[PDB]
Amino acid sequence: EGVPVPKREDDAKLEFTRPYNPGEFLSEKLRSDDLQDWERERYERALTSWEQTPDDLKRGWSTMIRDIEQAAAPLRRVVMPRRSTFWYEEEKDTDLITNEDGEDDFHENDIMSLGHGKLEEHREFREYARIAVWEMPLLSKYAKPFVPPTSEEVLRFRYTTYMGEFHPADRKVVVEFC
Amino acid sequence: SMFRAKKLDLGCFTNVRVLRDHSKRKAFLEAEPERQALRYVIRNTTLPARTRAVAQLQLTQMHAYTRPTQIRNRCILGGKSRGILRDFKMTRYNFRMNALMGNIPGVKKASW
Amino acid sequence: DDYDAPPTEEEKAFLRGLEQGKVTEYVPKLTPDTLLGYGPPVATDAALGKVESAMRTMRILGGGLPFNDQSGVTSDPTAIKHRYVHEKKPVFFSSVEEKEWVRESLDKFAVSEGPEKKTKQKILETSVLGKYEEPKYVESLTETVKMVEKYQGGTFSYAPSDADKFNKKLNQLLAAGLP
Amino acid sequence: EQEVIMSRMPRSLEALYLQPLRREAEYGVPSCDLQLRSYSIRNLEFFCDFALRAAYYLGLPAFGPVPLPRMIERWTVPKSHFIFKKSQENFERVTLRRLIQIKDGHPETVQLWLAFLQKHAYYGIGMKANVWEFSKLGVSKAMDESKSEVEKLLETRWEHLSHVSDMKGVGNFEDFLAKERLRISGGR
Amino acid sequence: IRELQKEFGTLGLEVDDEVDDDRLEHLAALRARDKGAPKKKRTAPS
Amino acid sequence: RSRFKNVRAVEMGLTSDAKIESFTKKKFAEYTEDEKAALAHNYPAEHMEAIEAAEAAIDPKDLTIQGRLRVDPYRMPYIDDFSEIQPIIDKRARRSAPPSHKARFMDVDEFTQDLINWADEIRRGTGPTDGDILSYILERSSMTDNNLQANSSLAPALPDKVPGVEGKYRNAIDPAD
Amino acid sequence: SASVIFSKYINNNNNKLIPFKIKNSDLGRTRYFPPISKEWKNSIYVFNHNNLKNLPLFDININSLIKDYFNLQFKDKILFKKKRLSKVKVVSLNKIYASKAEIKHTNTKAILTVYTFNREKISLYKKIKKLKKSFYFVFDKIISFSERVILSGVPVLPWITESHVNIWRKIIIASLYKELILLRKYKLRLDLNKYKFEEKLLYRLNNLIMKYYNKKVEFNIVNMRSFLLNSDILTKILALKLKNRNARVIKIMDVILNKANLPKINRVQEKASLIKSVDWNLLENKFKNLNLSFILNDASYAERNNLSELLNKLYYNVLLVSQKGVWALRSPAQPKVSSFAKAKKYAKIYQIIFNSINYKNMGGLRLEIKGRLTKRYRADRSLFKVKWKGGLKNLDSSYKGLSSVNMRGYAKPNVEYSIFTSKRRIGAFAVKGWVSGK
RNA sequence: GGUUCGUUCCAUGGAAUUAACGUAAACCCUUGCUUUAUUUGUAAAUAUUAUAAAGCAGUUCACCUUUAUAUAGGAAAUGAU
Ligand SMILES: [K+]
Ligand SMILES: [K+]
Ligand SMILES: [Mg+2]
Ligand SMILES: [Mg+2]
Ligand SMILES: [Mg+2]
Ligand SMILES: [Mg+2]
Repeated sequence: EGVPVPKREDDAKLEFTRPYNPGEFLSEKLRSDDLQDWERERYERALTSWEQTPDDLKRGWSTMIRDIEQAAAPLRRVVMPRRSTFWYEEEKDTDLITNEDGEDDFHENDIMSLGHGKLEEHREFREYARIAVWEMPLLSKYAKPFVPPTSEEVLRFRYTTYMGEFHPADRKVVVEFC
Repeated sequence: SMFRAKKLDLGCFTNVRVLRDHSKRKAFLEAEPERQALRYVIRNTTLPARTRAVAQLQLTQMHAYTRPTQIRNRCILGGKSRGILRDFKMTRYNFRMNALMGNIPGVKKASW
Repeated sequence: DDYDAPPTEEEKAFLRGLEQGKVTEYVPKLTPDTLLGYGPPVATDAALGKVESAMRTMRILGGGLPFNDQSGVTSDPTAIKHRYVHEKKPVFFSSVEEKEWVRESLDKFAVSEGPEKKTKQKILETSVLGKYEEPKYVESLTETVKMVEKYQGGTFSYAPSDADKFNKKLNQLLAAGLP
Repeated sequence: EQEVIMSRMPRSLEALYLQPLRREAEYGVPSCDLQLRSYSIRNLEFFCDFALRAAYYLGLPAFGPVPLPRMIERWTVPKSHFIFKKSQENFERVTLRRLIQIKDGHPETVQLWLAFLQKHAYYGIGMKANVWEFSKLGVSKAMDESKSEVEKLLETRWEHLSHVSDMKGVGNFEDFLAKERLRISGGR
Repeated sequence: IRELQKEFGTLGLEVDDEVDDDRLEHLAALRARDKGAPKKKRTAPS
Repeated sequence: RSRFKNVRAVEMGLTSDAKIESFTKKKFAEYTEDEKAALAHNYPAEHMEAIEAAEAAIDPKDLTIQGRLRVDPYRMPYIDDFSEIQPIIDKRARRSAPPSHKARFMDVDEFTQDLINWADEIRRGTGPTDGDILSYILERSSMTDNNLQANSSLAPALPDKVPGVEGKYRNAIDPAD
Repeated sequence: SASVIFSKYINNNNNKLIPFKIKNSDLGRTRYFPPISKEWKNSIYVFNHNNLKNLPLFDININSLIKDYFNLQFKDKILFKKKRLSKVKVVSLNKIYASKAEIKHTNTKAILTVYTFNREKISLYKKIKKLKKSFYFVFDKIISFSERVILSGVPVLPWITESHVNIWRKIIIASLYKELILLRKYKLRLDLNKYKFEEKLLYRLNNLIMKYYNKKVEFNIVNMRSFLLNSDILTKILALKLKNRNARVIKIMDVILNKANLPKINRVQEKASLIKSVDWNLLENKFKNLNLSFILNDASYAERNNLSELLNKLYYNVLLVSQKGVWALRSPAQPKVSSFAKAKKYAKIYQIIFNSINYKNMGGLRLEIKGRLTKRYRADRSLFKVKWKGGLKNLDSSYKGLSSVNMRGYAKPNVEYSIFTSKRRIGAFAVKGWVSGK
């Protein structure tokens, strides 16, 4: 209540602060801090297995994760905005900052918004042309011929429809006879 | 004030008098049949004189918000009461500005 | 030095497929069932016009939305559960697929197969059979109550609840103006 | 496994490049009057040709599109919100409309035609149809006998609606429809 | 916007309210230079 | 009483119905047995049903008595069967399944498992190819929706060189500067 | 017999017979009819106008939802990003810009069109693409290698259950946590940017907009390659740039105009009129008698009986391998498409379609800034700057003399006008922008 | 310096070449004509009022006069239209 204060309590803790290799990781979990006993046999069986592996493989594992860090290096590298920049002049999210070269070049692969209105109109004409060539002919399979009314059908009713709208005048019925 | 909802229920331009006129529209909706009954008993000369006089008094005691004559359209964009067009719920000016930008469907500058 | 290599030809061919699109299939399908729900709700002798007036009534009970069986199957599950449980009002589905999607979205939410027998009769009673309450002919002008019911019955402007408010006040006035 | 030289193309595709065909009415008794309206002319004229092609496959002899008189509204408003009054300008809203009248059309077949147009309606167009039909005396008994017929057609359609047992939010059924219809139409 | 934020807030998405965030920014500026609103009085003047 | 005139039929020598039948059968002959098989072999079942119903509905006599060439401003500027949906000139298709309402963005655990699953699919189908990695960044779903490919409401893109727009521009920026 | 009520509608037959008259006058080509959705924001007609009076107000509410919808961002705690708190409010230019919505109304649904310039994707796609292939190549080995030592004895099986896979997975995460959270960041931010245009997140926005029109809304999102092709997106970007106190007004306008590329033109040929001469290639003039009973009756060509042979001479047919040749078919789950859909070549159709569209190229650009834009915190006077490049003329009518179709009775069909209002710490200002097409 | 309703057009200048806006063009109603459509309008009808979509039309042709030979103008109920 009262004068609002900033909500300084906003953060997410990392599950791991530094890279734990298979040996160290399994050791920490097996220390029986918070874990079920019936699962420790799984971790314990995994630890002993890892220890039984040759030494060179363990060394290969270390090199197998160092190169990944080298592959991810250019992804986390912060890029400096161009001296005379237009998009990143005030961008404080360093993740989106790029070289900016050629990002505004026109490759002759788009028209104005006024043209898209005419292009979308054509996509609609092809939609009705597709209906009129393949779906319309099927209407003839369910059509019934017209039979003139007999001597007993003496009333001629009229009904109104607004084709999906609610109008107060669609309730009236008109009849006419001689 | 008793007819003003404790929780605002207006999505248009809100104003001191827009809330006032919205409350009158809701009050008249709830008491139009009750009001039509009184207006019928009064004008029915076939009823006893006392019956017509009782209804004539009760119609005078109904709150002012229940009278339909107190309902006056307002601009849903500016909240004015002068120069309102029923077909658009806006002043003659806001109708012009929205008509030229293309926000009122079907309307166009006339010339003949 | 840091340079971004140009988009490879393989990359361009892959992006164009996602942006421009691909040649997909189109299967024509049109029967009186794919058109049912869009028809005119007219009280004709043709059963098709009567089935549409019944479908129209079910859409008024289920919220009043139009019959749209061609814009997807999604909806607002939270709003439907509230209307179906807390408000206890019917819900209209434009297709069975739309009904199954609501089950999957919500957890432990059941919906009836169809309306109850009573609800079926009420829909056909008025919107199909057209059973009304014939306004009787009142001869004497002093029959205030009977004459009011006559006019109320011959106009849809006075809903059943509107006529109740009118009659409640009228009976009060007629009672106060007597010995 | 040989190649055949098609002498022509399917008539469904050829008819798309000819003017809409029309059936001939033997009697000429109007069975439906479809009036189409819009604030533009380009989408109204396009959909009227589409509506005539559907009437041909259904065997409905259509007539039109008849150009009905234009509905012109007029408003003169001051160009300035404040005092300036000697300067006003005229506005209008012209409604362009057409009429397609079908004659000697079967009642059911006319309803498939209308059902088809609503499903494939073009944006920006409003439609209104008046349907006619001949019937015998004794309408009261006719509508009571057709109850069992309509029930069978709805056996598979009741699935669209679903409500909790003894729906209480509805209350008075008739009063619910009357009031819920006003809320859908916006007041009337 | 509030119902827009509550709708996508379940997915962990956020969006600022430029209208409200600006209103609050203005009020904070007034209180900074001693121009805010006085303390609401809840009793009659006496 | 007819609906049209005969002035345009008598000029061509079709005053008698006997001659109208000859003109129809000569100009608007129906598909032969050989052309129906060939036509039915290329189109699927559903399409052939629309072609059969079309030639049964549209009779050749109407084409000869009232068949006129279309010169409207709404006619199609080219011939095409419109059987399938094309990439650019047609509205994007919507054939995918609806989204999941309970789906959420993957966390570190769920994200790692999916990344492992992707490694197995491309491996069970050297290492991942550039085409596979490119599909992982633009098609692989990062929500707990069983790798769903929802319907995109994005309008279809235009050709890489729009006719009428290409060949008219020259980038002023010179990479030498 | 028949009924009397029926006979009373047969006799009312005084119709005019369709004469099939032969044209004897020369016809010109019809004007270019611009799309209907570009005259009014809401393309609608309804017989009950209660569904028509609130649209102007809803347009404001809808545009607000769409603007804020495209600005959605993850919470710093979801991506594990360390938020750099600060009092100042940062202006974000690298997001998805959106224009005003155009809605096509039917009695069944509404199609909401909105042009967007996705600037965030340009950054995310390039940034994530820097991760070289060795990452995914090496990561695959860790999977296979890990299975040889952890889930197997020392050098799919029925003795490997999920209970062991969990431990087997945590080992990988524990060793590559700093790398997975990195890839997860760009992967999620890119997918969020992607789902905003797909049904995964649009079905929620539909539920919010559907409450205004009472109809399911279908979105038609058009991605603009350049922010200069739409005026709404232009005045928005220029306004965000000017909102900063230290913004150089005149310099920012010059940088935008420099980005605008106009096509080469011959001033003498563009401003040259057109002499009205009968175009005998028009289908209206080529056949003055449109009845097939006359065209196909051996009029000019020798035995062109087949109506198709006639059509193939007039239109461009895709079904044919040779444009004026023959349609040869082949005579003796998978998708249901014709056996020749793959051979169809839509190379000349793209020319037919896109050449029949006007106002494609950017013709002119005009910017105007007006209001309180000084740098000092005092009561100075309003500024007003104007810049332009090209022209806003309708060349088809002002020079060639052709007839155009003005929008809303007074507006040129080739220009887009948009205004965006903002405010500095000292007052309010506006940014007007015109964009014309050739 | 002429000319034009007009910074319109022509010629010319020991300094000009071009751009934008206004102007002009185009647009809306109206006039004649062509095609399309025929109900809820039309006496009948072999289709002519009305209704309304598209297209064409003028200072166009004829006559007279005509500068610097470059750009034109006049005549107005008794040439055509
Ligand atoms: K009633
Ligand atoms: K006329
Ligand atoms: Mg103070
Ligand atoms: Mg000069
Ligand atoms: Mg002018
Ligand atoms: Mg008539």
